[PDB]
Amino acid sequence: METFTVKMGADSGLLQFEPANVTVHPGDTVKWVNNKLPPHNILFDDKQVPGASKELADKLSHSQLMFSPGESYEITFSSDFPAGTYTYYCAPHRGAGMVGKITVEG
Amino acid sequence: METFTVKMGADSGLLQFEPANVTVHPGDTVKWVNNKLPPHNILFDDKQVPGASKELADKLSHSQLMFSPGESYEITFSSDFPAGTYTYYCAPHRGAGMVGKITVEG
Amino acid sequence: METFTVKMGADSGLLQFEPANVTVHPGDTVKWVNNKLPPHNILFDDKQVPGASKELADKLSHSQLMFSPGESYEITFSSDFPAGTYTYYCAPHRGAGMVGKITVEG
Amino acid sequence: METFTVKMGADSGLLQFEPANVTVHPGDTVKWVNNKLPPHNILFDDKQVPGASKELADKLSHSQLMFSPGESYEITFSSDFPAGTYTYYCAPHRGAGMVGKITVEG
Amino acid sequence: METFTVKMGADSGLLQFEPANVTVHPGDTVKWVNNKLPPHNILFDDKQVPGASKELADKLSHSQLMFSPGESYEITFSSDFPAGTYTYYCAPHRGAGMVGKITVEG
Amino acid sequence: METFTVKMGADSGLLQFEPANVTVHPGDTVKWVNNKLPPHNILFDDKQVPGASKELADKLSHSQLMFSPGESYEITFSSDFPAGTYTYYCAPHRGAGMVGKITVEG
Ligand SMILES: [Cu+2]
Ligand SMILES: [Cu+2]
Ligand SMILES: [Cu+2]
Ligand SMILES: [Cu+2]
Ligand SMILES: [Cu+2]
Ligand SMILES: [Cu+2]
Ligand SMILES: [Zn+2]
Ligand SMILES: [Zn+2]
Ligand SMILES: [Zn+2]
Ligand SMILES: [Zn+2]
Ligand SMILES: [Zn+2]
Ligand SMILES: [Zn+2]
Ligand SMILES: [Zn+2]
Ligand SMILES: [Zn+2]
Ligand SMILES: [Zn+2]
Ligand SMILES: [Zn+2]
Ligand SMILES: [Zn+2]
Ligand SMILES: [Zn+2]
Ligand SMILES: [Zn+2]
Ligand SMILES: [Zn+2]
Repeated sequence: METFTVKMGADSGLLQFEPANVTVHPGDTVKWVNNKLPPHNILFDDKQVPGASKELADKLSHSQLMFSPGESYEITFSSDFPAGTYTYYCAPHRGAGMVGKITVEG
Repeated sequence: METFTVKMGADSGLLQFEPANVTVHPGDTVKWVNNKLPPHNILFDDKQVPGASKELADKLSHSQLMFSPGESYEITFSSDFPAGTYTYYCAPHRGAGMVGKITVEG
Repeated sequence: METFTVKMGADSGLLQFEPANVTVHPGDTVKWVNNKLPPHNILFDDKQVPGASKELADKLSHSQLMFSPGESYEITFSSDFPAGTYTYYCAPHRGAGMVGKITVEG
Repeated sequence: METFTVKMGADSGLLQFEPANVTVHPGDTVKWVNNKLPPHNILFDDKQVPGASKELADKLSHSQLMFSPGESYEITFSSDFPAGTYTYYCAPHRGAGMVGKITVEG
Repeated sequence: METFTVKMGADSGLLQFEPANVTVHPGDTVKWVNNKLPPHNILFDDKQVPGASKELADKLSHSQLMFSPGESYEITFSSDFPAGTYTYYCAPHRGAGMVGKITVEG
Repeated sequence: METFTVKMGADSGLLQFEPANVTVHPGDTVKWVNNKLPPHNILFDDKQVPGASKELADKLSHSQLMFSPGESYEITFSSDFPAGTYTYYCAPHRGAGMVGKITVEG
């Protein structure tokens, strides 16, 4: 049972989540930490989560912008969460391809 | 049991939903398709749905922007949904009066 | 039992919630009325409401922009709402420190 | 010696200049009038005027936004102006292809 | 021969130039100093300066945004400047009525 | 005599002018080419060019946004341009420190 940290804005100054792709196990937690060039947010589309569930995509999205360095958000993927891929994106930096994918393994 | 299709942005290039007003029967589905001049989204204000239920207005809204041509979002109005009007709008094009109204009938 | 009115944007023209800090009881209602310099919205971060409950913060947030004068949003704090502080802000005027705080008491 | 009027935003509500293409004679004047869905402006890029003269493109642009209905801006093409095409666009509505072209003839 | 300082954003936090109205004499200088709630800029419309001269309105406009406190801009009104009123506005805060007027006396 | 190319947005995806700092001679040309993550523009503040000449800073600024890849703007620095440093920036990516500097030598 582990916590994976994802940086919001690469140290370099690149507009990415790093790491962009993470694989986690039921019981684990992804923690987003505000890093370079804020603001960022974390959105999952209706069609971009297991079973295309809007209820679930909405529950997980953190649409509110995160401004100061240090600001964070955790999603902990309990065994209620269906296995599969959770593709998310940052709204202000969608143009730049600020994208991420979480895979919940088996 | 049928699916009504609403275009986002008229073929003409006008910034409206087309058709803006639709009447539907319980069990039917409304499907928005991204047509002209993206991006669009679909918002239902708290006071704009039967019983002014924010819980329900929120469930239905798709506040995330739809950018690419062909993207779609469906609401299907099962027998849980109260009879009456559901009035909505596109945030980016609020200024242009890009508004719509679904009427759940009988 | 009562309804506390909160102006969005002060009479003077300052970008504030007025009154900013409010103490309510179980059974009471907070009503936000659109006043000066719209648009405004009312956002609760996940970490900013008792128990740090995102479910709660999301249910309470009115992220949709309120534009026309006199537009309103009420939250009525029943026995169900946990006692404690609910700290909110206005997205468009966050830079200006357009912030507020509701304290549910006993 | 005449004045051609160009509407900013078609009566239909379409985001174009109307008429988008105009031919004028030396000594004539083009007058833009703010019509539907303000705000608009008029920009001529450096490379979009005869001889790709930035000095001239800049003179002609009215980058400031026109907000209220009835606002207008005139260019009058005296004999100083080189013969040829002057292609322009509206910044806010670039995405919608709100573009126009004046042709100074003979 | 004097320099009139104008604050960009009132100490209170109000979105105004203070003083909003200034009367100056040929040879004097108005100095805008970035104060509260940046960014601000200073625009004069074509029609808003003596003789409706776009050449003059453009020369005087400081459209570029001013971000850090302390940033400034001077216009010194030599006797080439025609007497009369120079109405200007801040673009980001046009909605708020962030407006100013300089009168060049006799 | 030569043309110095400056990429707008680095190959890597960083929001930079590349090369940022450039030394040119009288007779030489600086060409900005639109590269990654558009749009960009090229702004010279009034205080940021030799003699603090606004006339000069404005003549040189390309405030209009460049959108499509390969779009370009050249400034060719003749005997007429005062020796010294011309410091520029990109409005949209100012937050990211998308800055540059041209030094005209002897
Ligand atoms: Cu981002
Ligand atoms: Cu739309
Ligand atoms: Cu506000
Ligand atoms: Cu327009
Ligand atoms: Cu301002
Ligand atoms: Cu840039
Ligand atoms: Zn694990
Ligand atoms: Zn969607
Ligand atoms: Zn039916
Ligand atoms: Zn509402
Ligand atoms: Zn009472
Ligand atoms: Zn009470
Ligand atoms: Zn948060
Ligand atoms: Zn003619
Ligand atoms: Zn250009
Ligand atoms: Zn004086
Ligand atoms: Zn004008
Ligand atoms: Zn050479
Ligand atoms: Zn050289
Ligand atoms: Zn300046």
